[PDB]
Amino acid sequence: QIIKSIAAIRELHQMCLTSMGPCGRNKIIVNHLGKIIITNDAATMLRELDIVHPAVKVLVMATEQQKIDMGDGTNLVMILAGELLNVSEKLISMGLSAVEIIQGYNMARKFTLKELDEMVVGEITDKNDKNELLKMIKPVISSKKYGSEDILSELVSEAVSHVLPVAQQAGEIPYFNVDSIRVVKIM
Amino acid sequence: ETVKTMEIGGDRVTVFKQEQGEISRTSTIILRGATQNNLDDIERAIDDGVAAVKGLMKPSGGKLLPGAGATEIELISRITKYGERTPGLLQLAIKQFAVAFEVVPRTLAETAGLDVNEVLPNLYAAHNVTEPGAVKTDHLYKGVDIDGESDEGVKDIREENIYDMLATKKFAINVATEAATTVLSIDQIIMAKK
Amino acid sequence: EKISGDDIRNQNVLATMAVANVVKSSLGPVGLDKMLVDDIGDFTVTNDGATILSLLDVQHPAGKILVELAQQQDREIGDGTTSVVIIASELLKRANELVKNKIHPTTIITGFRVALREAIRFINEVLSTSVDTLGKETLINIA
Amino acid sequence: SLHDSLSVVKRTLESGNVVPGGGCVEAALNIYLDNFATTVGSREQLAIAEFAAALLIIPKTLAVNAAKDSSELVAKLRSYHAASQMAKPEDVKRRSYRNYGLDLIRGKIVDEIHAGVLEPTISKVKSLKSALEACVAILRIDTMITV
Amino acid sequence: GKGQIISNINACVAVQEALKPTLGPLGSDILIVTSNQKTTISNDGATILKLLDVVHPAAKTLVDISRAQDAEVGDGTTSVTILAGELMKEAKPFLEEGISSHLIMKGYRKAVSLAVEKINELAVDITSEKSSGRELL
Amino acid sequence: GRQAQISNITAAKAVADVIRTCLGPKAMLKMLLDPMGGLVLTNDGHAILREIDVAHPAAKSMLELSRTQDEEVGDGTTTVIILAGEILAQC
Amino acid sequence: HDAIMIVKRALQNKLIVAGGGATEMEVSKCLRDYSKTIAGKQQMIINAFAKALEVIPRQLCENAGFDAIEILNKLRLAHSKGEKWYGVVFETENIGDNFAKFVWEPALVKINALNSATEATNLILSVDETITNKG
Repeated sequence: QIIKSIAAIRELHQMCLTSMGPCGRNKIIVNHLGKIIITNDAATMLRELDIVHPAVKVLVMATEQQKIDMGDGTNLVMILAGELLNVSEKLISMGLSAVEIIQGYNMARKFTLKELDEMVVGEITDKNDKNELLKMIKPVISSKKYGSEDILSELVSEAVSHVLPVAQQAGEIPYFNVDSIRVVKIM
Repeated sequence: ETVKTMEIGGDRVTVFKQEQGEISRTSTIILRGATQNNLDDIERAIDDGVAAVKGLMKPSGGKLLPGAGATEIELISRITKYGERTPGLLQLAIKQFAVAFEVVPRTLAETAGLDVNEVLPNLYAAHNVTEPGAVKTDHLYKGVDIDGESDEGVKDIREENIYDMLATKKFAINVATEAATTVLSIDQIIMAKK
Repeated sequence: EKISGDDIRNQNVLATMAVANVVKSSLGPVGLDKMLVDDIGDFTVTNDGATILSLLDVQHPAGKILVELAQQQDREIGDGTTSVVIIASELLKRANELVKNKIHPTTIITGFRVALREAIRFINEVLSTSVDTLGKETLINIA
Repeated sequence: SLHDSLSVVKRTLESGNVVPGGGCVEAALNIYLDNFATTVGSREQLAIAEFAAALLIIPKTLAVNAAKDSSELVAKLRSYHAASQMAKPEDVKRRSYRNYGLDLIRGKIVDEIHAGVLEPTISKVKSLKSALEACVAILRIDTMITV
Repeated sequence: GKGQIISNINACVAVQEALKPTLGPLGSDILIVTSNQKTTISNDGATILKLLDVVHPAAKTLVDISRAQDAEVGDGTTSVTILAGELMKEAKPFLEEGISSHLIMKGYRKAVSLAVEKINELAVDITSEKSSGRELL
Repeated sequence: GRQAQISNITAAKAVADVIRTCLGPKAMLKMLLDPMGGLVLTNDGHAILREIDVAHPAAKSMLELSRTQDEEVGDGTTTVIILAGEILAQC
Repeated sequence: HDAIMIVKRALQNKLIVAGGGATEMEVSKCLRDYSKTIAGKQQMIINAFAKALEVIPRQLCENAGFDAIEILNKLRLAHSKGEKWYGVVFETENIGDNFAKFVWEPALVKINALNSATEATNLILSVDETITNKG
């Protein structure tokens, strides 16, 4: 039964494998209102799709953690969580219980999180300069509509600098807000 | 200060803006294009783009790590080192824990039209070298190149100023482990006809 | 039974394609071998494409033509038994798109016959006597 | 074992007419038939264009068993010979070199003259002549009557 | 997977084969009978595609680009669909050989950059010919 | 196509499926059911393989290669098949 | 009045290219020559794009009664040799110069259609799955 739960997620696993990355591809999903909606972000596509499998909803609720608390990683969480089930099939065939499999990931998670502090070479000074914001914003805008990341970088970096108030040596009070930036489109 | 009417996209619309006084925290990004479907993704890309600004605060907002397959391959060498270091039955789960990270560079090679037999052995030889010294040298920044240009191989991802923020990568690992933990912890399900 | 029109033309191409796809794996020295099982249940293992077509059982009028094509190649030279079948089968594959283009088969045959005799003189400019015997030796890499 | 190694060179040099192998014959004829197809016309240009592109299946099949990408080897092979035929009819050459082959062992594009892979022309002429002779007899049958 | 793209190719060809005779001023016209029983005949491809209202997304994409061609320009509504559909047919055999669809998309983009550059060269613009706004026309 | 490569690995695993427990001095006894009503209880690995009727031709190749090793050495017949059988499973 | 309507559409758009298969054949020919540096998997992709550009003059000759098989073989010979301005006559089938007959077509029609056909093609080729919800 543990294999059938992975096969149900495997049906939607290959869809997210082609999402993340600048060369990724987009899937068409027809909305229930009779309107074609296509997007790269998986958190939006998973809401419009009808999923009757409860095991898949676990990754759907885990995807919302990437969409809400963070601004990136919606396509990454579906690829990582989907692969952990495929590599776990080798231990299930050998007769290993799911306890040591889960316990092995918990011991390996603390080893990985400890090394992430040593993986940082450079640090952003948070200058909020127009040229400095282009470094953080460019990779987030990327992996969608490849080739337009150079023009869209100057549009986002200029709008964020306007929202951020001028202050120094104060990190207690938050400044930026998500809803403070509204985007308009006209054909 | 200023209320005017300008033509945006071919139609006359009344614009609401200011200049200096009465500092406001609300901004608007104007977009134009012929295709209606392409304007939806660009609008949603900005919402995901500005959401990364929230992650620039005190909780590890300045730290960064190289992306595009650079970090995922380098972490494999560190995980396999801890496999033989930790005795017991955990050696089987630690080795499979590093192999599960090979899917990220594999999808980048498949979605780019590159061969699976090409990118994978080139990334291992780039991040694994013999250096006569304790301090690591050469370049650990080698990522997965889009290719389709230049000549052959990959290149430093720092040339294009593309990287993954630590707040995004570190928080994604905890979510990925808890997501697969719930599935592996459920050995039985009971459903009904719907 | 009698079958005419484009229905039998497509079956003749797919039949030769099925026979060709079997021998495409044995082309070249790096190619892969195959096993031929008879009604008794025995088999054999060989990498020679000439002995495969002789022992291969295929019922089809054009399939036996490829058998005679392999027998004629062995009596003349003996090398290229797999290559001569793939070249002849590739022309049958590209003839499908010519049918939908409203191209008459005689023009298809005439166009190949003119290109065959014209390519003979093209080889004359290619082929040449043994050379490069001074300042270097090209015979050392043959063996 | 020396007699088996000598028989390769003896049978090759026995015939005074040899051509470079490894895909040099099929790739060279593909370029010559392109310009010749325009000089004839009269509905025969489409037949020559398909007959010229049909010779590229031999190097493409060898690339499959060589693990190398067939789209990389076959497409570049056509461009190397087509660039060498620019100054060929002018009877003058500077950087133009011919005999660009394919090495299945090393998986790279090298000169077959230096590589030592040669096949006689007698096997080349009889191959293309017998292949078409068997292909015409198949195309001439428009009906199958089985009693 | 890759099998869905093949299904989308036949959807564009089915729309193309209907619009193939409609190319040109002397070309054939399509007679469409709506469920309202009102029968109309139109040469231009826009109105032809507007009455169909195909639910299939790939076939509807060719309708959206056809309406924009007739609006901002007004000419080439039929030719833009035939060119986009015929381009799908050339990429059909490429998927059977193992070629990924990404390099196929990026391969055509490189050809457009070289094609547009040649359009301005093939255009006729006279400067040093000592002409005016009349002698040209 | 790729279907014949799957049958080659499956036929090699089906032959090794019988001798899985036949390796080592602790090897257990097998019961071979004959169509005439007879049974063979011998635990010898290479003695059973000669009486096994197989369909796929690759299974006959494993019987011929094991017969050659049986003449040279008395033991290690099931060792080669299990070792070569697990290579195709991992690959 | 007929002469005024001809020069009226030419004044609105100052970018004009030679029609009648002239421009369509030259674009397909240049992509085949420049493909030598495009060699590799990207060569066969553009080479098929040059052949896909020949569907426009095809249907024009088929709908007018002309034979699309013979007109494409005789046009390429006259286009590659001598002058490249030789097009296809729309009245009587024969080789001719559209620049001599003064029959012109605006370039912005083909430029906007070339980018729209390629952009719409990349959207369809990128869809590996299609889900249609009922409602």
